[PDB]
Amino acid sequence: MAEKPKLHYFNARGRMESTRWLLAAAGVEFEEKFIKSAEDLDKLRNDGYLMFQQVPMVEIDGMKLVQTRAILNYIASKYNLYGKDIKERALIDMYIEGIADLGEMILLLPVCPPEEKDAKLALIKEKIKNRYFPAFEKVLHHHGQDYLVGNKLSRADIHLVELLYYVEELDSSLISSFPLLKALKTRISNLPTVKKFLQPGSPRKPP
Amino acid sequence: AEKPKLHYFNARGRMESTRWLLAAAGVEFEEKFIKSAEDLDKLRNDGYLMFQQVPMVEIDGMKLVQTRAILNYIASKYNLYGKDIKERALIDMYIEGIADLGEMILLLPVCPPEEKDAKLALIKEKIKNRYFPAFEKVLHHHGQDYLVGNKLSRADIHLVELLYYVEELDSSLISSFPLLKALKTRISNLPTVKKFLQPGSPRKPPMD
Repeated sequence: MAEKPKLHYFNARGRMESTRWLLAAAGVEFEEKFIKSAEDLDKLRNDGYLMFQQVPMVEIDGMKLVQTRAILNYIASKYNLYGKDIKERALIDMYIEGIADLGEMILLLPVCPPEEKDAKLALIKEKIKNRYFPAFEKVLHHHGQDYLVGNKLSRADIHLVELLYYVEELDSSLISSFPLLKALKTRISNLPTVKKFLQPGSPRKPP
Repeated sequence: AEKPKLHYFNARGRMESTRWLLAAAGVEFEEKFIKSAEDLDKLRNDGYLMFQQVPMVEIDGMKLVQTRAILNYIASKYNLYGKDIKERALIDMYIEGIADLGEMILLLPVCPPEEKDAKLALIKEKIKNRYFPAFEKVLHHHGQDYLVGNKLSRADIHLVELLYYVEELDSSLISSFPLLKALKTRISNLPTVKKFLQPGSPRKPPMD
């Protein structure tokens, strides 16, 4: 049915991958429509499906949603992964915008000139070890629960675990002094819908 | 309920959209400005900053960092975030397009004093051929005075703030968009916004 969400993006991770993780974790089946030529982009534009002429775009519930955060916020709410009230959403939002800030740096490394790259990567790795991983370890340490917010699965656990996988590609030792994050990574990775999303053949896009 | 407390530099920066939103909602707030390294160090050493950065807003017993987290909370608390999940989708779509355009403008004075004319020209093209058409199209399709749900929402507030910023950047980009000009005057005459717009308000000055 026109009821499987359709994700429109290039055939890469890029700015669609966190949506791909969130839907998989919510157990939602979806289709992908890949931009592989200028004509794929022109057709979406001409059909009037791109509010600001840009992808990501997700067809969902009769809507043509653009802007990653709008897409993510809607999916999270629809599948009850956005906390139970305004205060839980503020915690989730705080946490995931920190994650998004870090992801944005990693995502913007290739734009750097060939020589800037390593110096900029080294600073990212330092922020992971000294700023971001301590902040999230502290959240889990302080309430003792198996999830970041509300004592249940939320998009914050899913976005964080996604980031732990990307950080592993940078330096597999960055998580080593953070046992609670390692346990979170394992716990979330073993959830049936996520485990299915992580074995080969599933959607999940490569680096 | 005490007044929210806004921790930032004494500048527009990444706190200004929060100032507009609170003022629009008729909410009184305090500001504590960072004017030295000592000010930042104290916030950090006190544990007030999750990721050691500002903006930070003390509100309802939380120490909220990340602009989007701050804005999302305030918008929901004062009924400026639409009436349901699909209205929030439209609002989110709109305001992230606004946020994208604002981020290019904010990141313009970090350009080398040479290739900034190129960046400024790309910005003006996107305003005229991409962003202003998109919002004019939205208003024309439904004819109503507000972006979403015939009701004031953060989307009207964030757009009109951007309209004022575009205007200081270039008086003319709005010329061929009358519904945007119309939205700007209407929102600007709401009592709370009208007050925020007069001199003496917490509205921070530009960066000339």
